[PDB]
Amino acid sequence: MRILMVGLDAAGKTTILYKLKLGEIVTTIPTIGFNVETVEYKNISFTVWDVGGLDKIRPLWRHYFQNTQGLIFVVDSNDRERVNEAREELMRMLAEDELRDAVLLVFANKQDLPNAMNAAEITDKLGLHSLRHRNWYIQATCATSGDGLYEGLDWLSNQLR
Amino acid sequence: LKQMLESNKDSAKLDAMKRIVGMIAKGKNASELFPAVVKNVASKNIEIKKLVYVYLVRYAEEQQDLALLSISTFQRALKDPNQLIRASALRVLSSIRVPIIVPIMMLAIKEASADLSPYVRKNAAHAIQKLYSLDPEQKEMLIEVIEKLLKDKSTLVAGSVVMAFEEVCPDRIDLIHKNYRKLCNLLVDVEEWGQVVIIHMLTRYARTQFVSPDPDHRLLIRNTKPLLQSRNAAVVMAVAQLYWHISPKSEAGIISKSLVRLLRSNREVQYIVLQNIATMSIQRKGMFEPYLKSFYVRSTDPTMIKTLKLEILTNLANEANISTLLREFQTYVKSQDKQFAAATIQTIGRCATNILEVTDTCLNGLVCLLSNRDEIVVAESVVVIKKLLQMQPAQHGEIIKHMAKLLDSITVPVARASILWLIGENCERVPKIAPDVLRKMAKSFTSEDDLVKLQILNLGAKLYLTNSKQTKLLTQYILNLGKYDQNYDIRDRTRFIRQLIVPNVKSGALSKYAKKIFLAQKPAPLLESPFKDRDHFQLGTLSHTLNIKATGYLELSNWPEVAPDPSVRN
Amino acid sequence: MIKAILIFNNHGKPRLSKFYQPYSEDTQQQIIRETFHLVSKRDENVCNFLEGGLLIGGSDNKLIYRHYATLYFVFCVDSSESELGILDLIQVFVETLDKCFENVCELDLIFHVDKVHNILAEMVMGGMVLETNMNEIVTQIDAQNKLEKSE
Amino acid sequence: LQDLVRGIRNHKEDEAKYISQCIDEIKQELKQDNIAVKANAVCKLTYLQMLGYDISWAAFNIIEVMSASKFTFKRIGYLAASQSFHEGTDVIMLTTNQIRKDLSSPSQYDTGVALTGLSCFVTPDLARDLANDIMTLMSHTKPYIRKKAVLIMYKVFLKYPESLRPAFPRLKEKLEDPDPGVQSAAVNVICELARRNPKNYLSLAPLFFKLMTSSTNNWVLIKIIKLFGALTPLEPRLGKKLIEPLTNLIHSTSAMSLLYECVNTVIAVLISLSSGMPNHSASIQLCVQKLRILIEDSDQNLKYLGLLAMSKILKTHPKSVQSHKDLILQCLDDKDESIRLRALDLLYGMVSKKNLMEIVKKLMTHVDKAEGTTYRDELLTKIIDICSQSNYQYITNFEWYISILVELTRLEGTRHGHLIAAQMLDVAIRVKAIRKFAVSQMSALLDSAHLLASSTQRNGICEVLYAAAWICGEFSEHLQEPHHTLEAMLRPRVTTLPGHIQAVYVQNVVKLYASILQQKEQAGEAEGAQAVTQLMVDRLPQFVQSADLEVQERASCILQLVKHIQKLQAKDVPVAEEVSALFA
Amino acid sequence: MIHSLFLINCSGDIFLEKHWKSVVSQSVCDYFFEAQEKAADVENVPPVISTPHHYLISIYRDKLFFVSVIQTEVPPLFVIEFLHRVADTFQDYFGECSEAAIKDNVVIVYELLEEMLDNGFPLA
Ligand SMILES: Nc1nc2c(ncn2[C@@H]2O[C@H](COP(=O)(O)OP(=O)(O)OP(=O)(O)O)[C@@H](O)[C@H]2O)c(=O)[nH]1
Ligand SMILES: [Mg+2]
Repeated sequence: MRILMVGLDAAGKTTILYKLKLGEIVTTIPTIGFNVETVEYKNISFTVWDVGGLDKIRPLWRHYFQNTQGLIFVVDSNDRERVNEAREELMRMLAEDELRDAVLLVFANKQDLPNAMNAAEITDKLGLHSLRHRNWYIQATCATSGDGLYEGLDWLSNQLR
Repeated sequence: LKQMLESNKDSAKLDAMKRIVGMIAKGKNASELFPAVVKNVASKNIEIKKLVYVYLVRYAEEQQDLALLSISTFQRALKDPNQLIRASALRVLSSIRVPIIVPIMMLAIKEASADLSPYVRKNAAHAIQKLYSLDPEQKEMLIEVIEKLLKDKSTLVAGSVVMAFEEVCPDRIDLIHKNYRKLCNLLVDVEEWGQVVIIHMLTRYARTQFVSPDPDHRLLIRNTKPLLQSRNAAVVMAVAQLYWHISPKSEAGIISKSLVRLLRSNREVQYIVLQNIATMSIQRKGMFEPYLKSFYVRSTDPTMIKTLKLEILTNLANEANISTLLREFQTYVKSQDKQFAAATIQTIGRCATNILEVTDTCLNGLVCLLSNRDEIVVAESVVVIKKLLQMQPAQHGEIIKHMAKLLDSITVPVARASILWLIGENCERVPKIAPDVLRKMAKSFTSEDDLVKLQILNLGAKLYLTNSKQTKLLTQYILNLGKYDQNYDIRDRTRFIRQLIVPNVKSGALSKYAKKIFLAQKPAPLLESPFKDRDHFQLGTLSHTLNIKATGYLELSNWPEVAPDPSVRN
Repeated sequence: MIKAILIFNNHGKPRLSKFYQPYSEDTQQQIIRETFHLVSKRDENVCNFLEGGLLIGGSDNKLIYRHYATLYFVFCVDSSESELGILDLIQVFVETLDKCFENVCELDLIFHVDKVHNILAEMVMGGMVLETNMNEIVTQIDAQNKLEKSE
Repeated sequence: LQDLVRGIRNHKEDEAKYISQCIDEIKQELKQDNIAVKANAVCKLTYLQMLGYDISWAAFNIIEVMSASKFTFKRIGYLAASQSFHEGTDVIMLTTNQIRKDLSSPSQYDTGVALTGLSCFVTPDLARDLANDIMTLMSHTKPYIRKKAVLIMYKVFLKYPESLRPAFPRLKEKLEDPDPGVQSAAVNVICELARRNPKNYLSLAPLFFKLMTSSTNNWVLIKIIKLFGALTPLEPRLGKKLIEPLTNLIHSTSAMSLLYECVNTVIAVLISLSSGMPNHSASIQLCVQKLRILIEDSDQNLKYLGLLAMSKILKTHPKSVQSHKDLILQCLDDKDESIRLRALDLLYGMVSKKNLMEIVKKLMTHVDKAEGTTYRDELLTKIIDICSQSNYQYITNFEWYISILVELTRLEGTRHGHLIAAQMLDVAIRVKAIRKFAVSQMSALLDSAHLLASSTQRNGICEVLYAAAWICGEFSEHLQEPHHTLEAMLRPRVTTLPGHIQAVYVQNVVKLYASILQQKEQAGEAEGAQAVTQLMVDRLPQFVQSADLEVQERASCILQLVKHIQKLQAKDVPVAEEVSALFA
Repeated sequence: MIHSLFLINCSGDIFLEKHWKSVVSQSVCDYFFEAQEKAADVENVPPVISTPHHYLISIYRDKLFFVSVIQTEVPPLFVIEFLHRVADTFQDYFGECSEAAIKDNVVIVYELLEEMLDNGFPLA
């Protein structure tokens, strides 16, 4: 199953990829290109493309839309200043015909931080309830502790199997 | 590339031969691999034989000693029942330049002449001319081989035999004195190249042995007539230039139809016929009078082919059509081809001298040309005008004064030279314009071309002779400037004119005489078309198109007085 | 450094071309054609040192080559390169191709050109030559081939 | 890939349409899920780039291909990526993940393929982002990885010197790499780094000394000695240190190419050391002997390079170059024009008062054997240069010089005919002693001027006729048959020559008139003078009738002069003194 | 008569060389090159060029030059028209007169010039 994992820089995408794959919290730098791993969950294999989110390289996301079956959109739930920018990037992607059948898993990440917006708040900020003809789910997560990750994968595996 | 040469497989040898053929085509030295190729000389493969023999032809003169080592193979190959192999082997042994082989090639050439195959016979003629290029002293048995060969009836051999006879023995006329009738009978069916060669040699024989227009005179003319319509330009050209020298003047005019017809050919062929027509048009102008229009210049032709048409138009110029051509020539003057304009402007000048009636009418057109901006046209206009003012030495003040001021915008040395002479010659006719022009050029003297510097020293001396009152210092300066010049042609002017002018200390009678000789009326220049110089040569040869008696010229004589006995001809 | 690597037959048809300088595709074809015209007209007895054309960065650079069979192996080099060094480098390339392709010919350069690029790579890489001892070159080559056959 | 080659071979004249269809097929294949078909399309794209088609449209597809875990496809991807990416393609920013994965992986072969690909990705940004990893890889356990890595850090030094600043001690330490091939690559890296700023590598000279001494690989030797020649201008003492091991290598050299390269560098070192220490003429002679060994080689490349090197030692020390003699004039016969002209330059360097005779004689044999207007042109030009060098310094028998110029006059079609005429004029005006032989030869030319009229082109033989007719006129007192020469040069054949030639001919006609008139009147032969005047009153009009301007002026003036002088002679006036004074 | 033929491309180099008699170097084309340099274009070259020992008769058609070597006096338009007939033979065999066709079939070219020209004297 082809999964594209995108979101603003610093959201926690690379942390999530390697926590999912390796069961450890890895030290990262801002990803200039992409990382890729295949993760097996409940006997379904997901190839997850973790594509760098620095603004300069966001144009390159489009190179990964083709044949994508699932989108994981990771949000830094503590970053109120950039949550509208996250919404914009999400909606710009969802406008693409190539992705019209893709299912959308939103990870509302960094829930460990005391001022993190919760899943309900992030839902409002991203405008998810307005989406039409879209299979979507939002999951509160803390990538460093692992909390919420398998629940996200439960939904995604159910969508694609 | 040795290995596949001594490799047994014949296909490898054939590939090597093709590749070395390409090698020679690129001009590259493949002589080092000669021994391997000549080791393959005994091949039974016809294609490989041809290729190795071409290799031998190309590299025989390079590896002369090694070829000398392998001659026995060559004499053995001379008996090969294949005619082409025989010819190629004869060529190979001919190409070898050892002074000792000579008798071997004697036996080879006599056998080849005795050979029944016509191809071998013509290549034997080639062999004997090669021998004469090798040894002049063998000319006796060369001549006897020629005698045997000239008896053969075939035209294929006949052409080569005639060419060889011209190459080696131009003087032994009796051999053709026995076979002129055979040659003229065959010339109907002789091949076109043989047509050309036989026609030229028959032209020599007719000039040397026959007298003024004899049934044999008409027999040549009668049989040569159908070739006027031939597709070959050379046949038509040779037939045409034949009639120019042998046919009566009342019958030679017929060929003008074909000569014009030849002008529709490609560039190079029409280039030569234009030389031929231009020369022969001088003596008989009325012959191409009906075809004046076809000689009009088209813009599509390139520079020199256009130039040649103008020269013919000069010859065809006459009082009955001087007006028609002058109008047409003016149209060509403002053509974009500047070089063609230089030819056109000179063209109108010559016919203006030819037709004294139109001297002013052509002159009036010229002065308008002086106002145009093109440097080459104004440069070429003034010199053509200059030729016309000398021939009509009238006080054309209205013409010189326009010309005199025009100098300051002129850069061409020929034109700048042209300005100086007439104003000097007409110093008494424009005394108010001459003094400043010398002053103008005196300051700039060191920058002008050598040819101009010649005339500027002339201008001062003539100005000094007539108006020394106010130009004496200018003459002193212009003389002193040339005293220390670099170029040498001017130095003679400094030595010559000065002595006539300045040193009255040794003023003999001739010193008094300098004023009249410089101010003498200059005679009209007898302008000559560069084709009357070709009247000494037959039409259609290099000596015709190059105007020079180069190595091997087939010179014609004058027309003899009394006919040698035609009874021997039977 | 070497500026460009040029291989073509006697007819001018290219056979190996890898460049270490940024040149456009049309510039690449023009370089190939200029080199072919500059080289192929020369004799077999000519020195193989022809001053380079204008398509390869100026007169400072040089065209140096060797001809084997019907193949010209041209190395575009600067003035700091040893010209006889470049010739023997071409010779090493020729013998390496001979050993690896088992009597190489123009057919292997046509039909195995990626292998030829790889061979060039271990011989010279980034305008700078990597390995030059033929035996160790062949050991690296067939080690890579052992890798290929392994998986 | 092979099917594409077969199709292109089949579609010779239809290459464009077939290639466009194959490009569309490649577009379709590169967006497939399977990496095999897209990598085959990558092979075809590399072949198309070889043919000259834009490969850059599939940069992301190449990135997709190289992302494969299998090396079999990694090699194709990285090859097309080396041939495809450029500084103007930002898609290379998508390569970073795969590049880092293959760079940090411990595998040997994948790392090698990755670094081979990186050999052409060398941009400032990727250098900035991968220098930290390559500097870790510098001391990698495997030697082959180090061998490729040292070249890749060279590329990084090119595109990121901020890591040059610390790596230079690290690369100097790498200069002790135990693996010979890795050491050779490291020497190449450090040497080509030295080629740009050699001042920072003078202290590395002992390291390079040890490298060359311990090297058994002639390649390191050649390149490092070339870099020595490069650094030789900076410190002559280092070259003085080098001269002994270099000479030892020369003695032990079995590779003629290494021999050339090292001896040429040694000549450069001798140039550097000659500045104050002129006692290495023994090493110079050793170099000369080795250059001879090179020059007798039948290999034309070796031969040309030996010629160039001995030209260098010619501009350095001709005293041993002159030993060659035959060794060069034999090479003069070779089929290569460039080698031959360099040899002619060598003879020009070889010119002396004692050998000018023989060398010029052999070059005359060659001009008789010569072929080519550019060839014969430059040949006669440089003959004129060598004989006229330092104003005829090396010439002793000027009679020989005049004769050889006459032999040159046989060279039809030469463009320096004006130069040849200038040379005869110079030798005539400068040397009084040989004016007699000069005027004899030039009158002989005038006698055959009908044959010489075959070249009417400007700057041709007509200039020779110019000079000949002149110095016949100017030096007429030494003529033996003035009447014959005068009649021959009044012949109507001359009317076809170009203008100023005819003008100067008439100018010489009047000079010959003056000389012969003085001669006839001095003995009292009035009737002969009257006859000759009657001749030119019947001859000068054929000049008067011409079309050329200066010809018209000269002919008119001189015709009036001569005729009215005849009128004076009818009065019995000794006009000879006056006409002689006209040109004294 | 025609002892050699030199084909020359548009660039001014020796495109092809063949001989029937004593070989003369490709060098004799240098007079033709000088004539081209003095000529305004490829349509301003005089057909007749003189050399110290030979003579150069040249024609121009189909963007190629046919430079020939002539040693002694034989008629010019003869040589010109034979050169043009040889060019017509190129056109008849190849189908067009071009550099590429001759470069491809040099061997057939030399076969054809051997067939047309025999030891300097054209005859077929
Ligand atoms: N507090 C907290 N920090 C997290 C969490 N997840 C990731 N991070 C930290 O956020 C920072 C950025 O994480 P990355 O995974 O590099 O972010 P990214 O989305 O991959 O960023 P780009 O590579 O630029 O696209 C790192 O310092 C992570 O350790 C989380 O759940 N809680
Ligand atoms: Mg990341």
